[PDB]
Amino acid sequence: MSIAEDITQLIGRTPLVRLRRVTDGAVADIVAKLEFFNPANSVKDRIGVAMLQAAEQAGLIKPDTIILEPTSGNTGIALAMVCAARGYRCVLTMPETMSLERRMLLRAYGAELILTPGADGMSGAIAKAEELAKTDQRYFVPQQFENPANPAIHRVTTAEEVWRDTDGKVDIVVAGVGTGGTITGVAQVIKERKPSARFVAVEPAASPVLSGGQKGPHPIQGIGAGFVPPVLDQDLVDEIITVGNEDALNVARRLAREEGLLVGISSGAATVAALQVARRPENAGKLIVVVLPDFGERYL
Amino acid sequence: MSIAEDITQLIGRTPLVRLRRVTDGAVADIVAKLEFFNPANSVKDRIGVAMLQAAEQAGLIKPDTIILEPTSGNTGIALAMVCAARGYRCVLTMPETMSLERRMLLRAYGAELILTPGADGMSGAIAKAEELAKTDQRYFVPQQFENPANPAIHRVTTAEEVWRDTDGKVDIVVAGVGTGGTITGVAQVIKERKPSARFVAVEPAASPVLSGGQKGPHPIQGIGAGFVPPVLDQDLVDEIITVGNEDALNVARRLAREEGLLVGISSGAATVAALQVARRPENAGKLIVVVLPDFGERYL
Ligand SMILES: [Cl-]
Ligand SMILES: [Cl-]
Repeated sequence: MSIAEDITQLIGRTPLVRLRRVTDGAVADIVAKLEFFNPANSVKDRIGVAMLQAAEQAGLIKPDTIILEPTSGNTGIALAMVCAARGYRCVLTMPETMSLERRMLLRAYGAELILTPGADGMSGAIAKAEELAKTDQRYFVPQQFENPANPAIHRVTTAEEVWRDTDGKVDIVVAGVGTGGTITGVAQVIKERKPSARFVAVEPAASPVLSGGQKGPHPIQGIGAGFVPPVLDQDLVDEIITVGNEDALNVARRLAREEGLLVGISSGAATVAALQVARRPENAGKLIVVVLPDFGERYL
Repeated sequence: MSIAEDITQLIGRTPLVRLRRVTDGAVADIVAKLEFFNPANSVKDRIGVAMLQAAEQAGLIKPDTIILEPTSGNTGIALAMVCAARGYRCVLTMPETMSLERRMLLRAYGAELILTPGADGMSGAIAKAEELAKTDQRYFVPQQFENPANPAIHRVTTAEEVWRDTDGKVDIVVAGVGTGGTITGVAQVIKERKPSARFVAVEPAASPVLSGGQKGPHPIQGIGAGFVPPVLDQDLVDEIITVGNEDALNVARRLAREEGLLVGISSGAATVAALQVARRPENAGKLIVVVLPDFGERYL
C-alpha cells in the first residue's frame, strides 16, 4: 500500500513542467520545478520538516519544548503546518502590519502569534524572538538562515529530484536566493556529480546585495534578504542576475495567463532570469531548470 | 526524463494519508485522499481537463470557440486554469455577490467574468449562460452536472489511484456529493472489481435531498446542490449520511490543527461521516477511504 503516515511524509517530490509560451527568444529548453505542489503551497515545507527532523534526531526537542521563529513569509506557514502534524506548540513573531489573511492562515494551523511594533518591522520581530528565547528555555528556535538542515534537505530531496527527473541532463539551475538553501543544496550535489553544470542566483535589482550593491526595499517576497545569507555557498554560484520589480510581476502574470501556472512574484523573478540565460547562443540545446518557489493565490 | 509538457498533465495522482488523531472511537482504519494536491488545489481540476479533453477528442472545439460555464465554486477555478494552459478564451457567469478574492483568482488565470444580479443568485448565472449560448454559437458549455466526462475521469484516474494505492484493500469509500461524479466514477470501477466494497454518499443535514428531504440553504460549499444530480448513480450508493453545519466546521478545524490538513468545509463533512462509519463494530479492521475535495485556505 502507498499511504503516508502523516502529511509531512508528502513534502517535496515536486514535478517539472516544460514552459511553452513564456519562452520568447529562448534557444535552450526551460523547465520549471513547481514547489507550489508542496502541501502548504511553497518550498518552505521542505525546511519546516527538515529543521524539526534534525532537532528530533539530535535530541533537542523536550517534552515542554515550544517551537519559536520570527517570520513574515512562507517558513511560518511551513512551521505551523508541520507543528500541527507533529502535535507541537508553535509560536511565531511578526510585525503587527502582517495581513489579517496571513494571521488567519497561521492560526488555522493552531500557531500562536506574537505581534511586534509595526514601526520596528522584521528587526522588531527578531528582537522579540531573541528575548523570548533568552528568558524561557522551553523555546527551540529553528533559525532558518543558519540551520544546516536547510541546505541539507535540498541536497537529499530537491537536488536528487532535479537529477532524476532530468535523467542527469540538467545543464543550468536558476534560483532566487532568500536563505540560499535551495540553490546551495542543489549545487552541492549536482555540481560535484556533473562539474559542467552551472548555477544562477537571482536577486532583486532593488536590493542587489549579492551583486555588491546596497540593501533596499522591494516587493519580491521570498528573496532579497538585504544581507549575504550565511547558508549560501557563494563559491558554488556561477552568476547573479538582478531582476526589476516590474519585470518580475509581468512574467509572473504571463506564467498564470499563458501557462496556467499561478505562482508568486519570486517565481516571476526566477523566470525572468531563466529566459535571459536561455537566449544566449552558447546555451543552445541546453536544459535549464528554474525553481518556482510558491503559489500565487496568496499575492492577489 | 520525467517532465510534464504542460500543467494539465500534472492533474490528479493525489496521495493518501492516514488519519491519526481525528479518529475518536474508530475501529476501522481511516485514510484521506488529498485532492488539494491538484495544481489549483481542488478535485475539480480533474473534470476541468477531462471535459475539455472530451470536447477536443470529439471535434467540438473550433477555432473561434469560447468556453462558457456558470459557476460559483471550484469548477470555475479548474476551467480558468486549464483554459490558460490550453490558450482558450474562458467566460464564467456568477452572481455579483461573489467575493473580490474569487474574482481576482479567476481573472489571474485570464478568465472573463459576467456578473449577474445578486438577488437572482445562481439561477440568474445559469440563465445568463443559457441565453449567451443560445444566441452565440461560439460558446461551448461544459455542463459539469451532465457531462459524462465527469464520472469518466474519476473511473480512469481517481478510482484506479484508490485501488492501486490501497493494493485493492479499500473496503468503504466515503465521499460528499456535489455533481456526484467522484463517488459515481469510483464506485463504477471499484464495486465491479470488488463487489464487497461499499460507498457512502455525504450531504448536508440542512439540505438532505438525497435522503428524501427538501432543499435548503447551507454553507457546506461543494456539496448539497439542492437536487438529485443527473451524473449520480444512486444504485451504486449504499448509504447516505447527512452532516450538520457545525459538525462539518468543527471537524474541518480539527483536521487542520490536529493533522496539519487544511481542508475545506466539505472535507470536514466527509470526515464526520467517515468517523461515524468507522465506529461501527462490523467495520472493525476495515479500510475506509475518505475523499477530501479541496484546500481550506480559500474559506478563511
Ligand atoms: Cl519566512
Ligand atoms: Cl462550481
